Amino acid sequence: ESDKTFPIMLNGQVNGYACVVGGRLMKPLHVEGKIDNEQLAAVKLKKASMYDLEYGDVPQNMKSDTLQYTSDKPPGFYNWHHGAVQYENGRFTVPRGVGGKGDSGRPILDNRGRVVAIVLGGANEGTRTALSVVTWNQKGVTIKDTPEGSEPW
Amino acid sequence: ESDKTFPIMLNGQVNGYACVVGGRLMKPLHVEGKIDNEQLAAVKLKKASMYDLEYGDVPQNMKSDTLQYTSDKPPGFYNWHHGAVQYENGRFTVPRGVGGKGDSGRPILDNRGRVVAIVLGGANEGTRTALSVVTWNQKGVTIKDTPEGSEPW
Amino acid sequence: HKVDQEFQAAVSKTSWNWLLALFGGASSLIVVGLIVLVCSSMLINTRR
Repeated sequence: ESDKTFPIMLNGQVNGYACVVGGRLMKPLHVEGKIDNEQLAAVKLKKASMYDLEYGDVPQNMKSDTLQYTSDKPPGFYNWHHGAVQYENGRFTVPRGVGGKGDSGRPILDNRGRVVAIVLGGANEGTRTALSVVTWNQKGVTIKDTPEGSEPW
Repeated sequence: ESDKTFPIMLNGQVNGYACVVGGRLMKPLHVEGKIDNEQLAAVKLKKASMYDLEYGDVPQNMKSDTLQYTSDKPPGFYNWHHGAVQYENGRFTVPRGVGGKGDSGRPILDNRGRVVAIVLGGANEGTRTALSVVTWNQKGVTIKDTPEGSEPW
Repeated sequence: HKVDQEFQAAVSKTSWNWLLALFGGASSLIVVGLIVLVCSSMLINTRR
């Protein structure tokens, strides 16, 4: 379940997604186009180009509905939209070539029903797909991660 | 409960409540009126607008009849005079519209009945309303929580 | 007149002092700003 998430409609194309985390709407900056919900679109997002992300306070009518971000990231399998993804050696890893362009902004879900990260894209070394993701250090510092030769989706 | 909490009357119409914790009487400062007791109302009040609350101390005949204070604030549901409330990630959240105007000053009680917060008011929105309750740090230092757009009740 | 108004000396000490004061403020503001942009860049790499 992840209905508290919203894709961006560009020319009627789901070129990306966005998630309301901690009462702030976050979408990839690279994902061109307008968000689905008109009330969310009224938010004048603030960009953070180093993260390829833009953020802004969701309006006062749905900040209660926000997903809870998750600091803890123990090694294991994490829920997604395309089933679930493994997290290994500090990076989310996914079956080779599953998922791709348009999946940016899809949140990754803690089995407890919380969001641990938002995906930007991926890469393949040849054995497995490695994902690029925004993350949070144990301290709580928000970070972006991008494997070698990362491709945004 | 009402055993240790009391209603306030606007010349005859209830419009607020006051709470006694550790013998300290406490009441939201924006609520006018007098407590429905002749001993409690007689106590002088000290007020601080940064806490939106005023306080006094009960006579020694009722030193034993007060809510026990606690700062053990693990995330989870807590009991409240209008049904349970949820506390998580540093936020107190409750079903929509319950309480409202004149319901401020209602305390929140531990499983053991220990008080954990006092309602100043809150914001009404979405699936849940968030209360602007005055709580304390883990160090036991009072803090006022005022989620954006909250209103005094 | 016995000597030219060489610009390097036509500026009075007080006047030249205020000129260098204003340009010092501007130059320091731009240099400090650049340094702050450099230091801020290091902030994320020090904690990832």
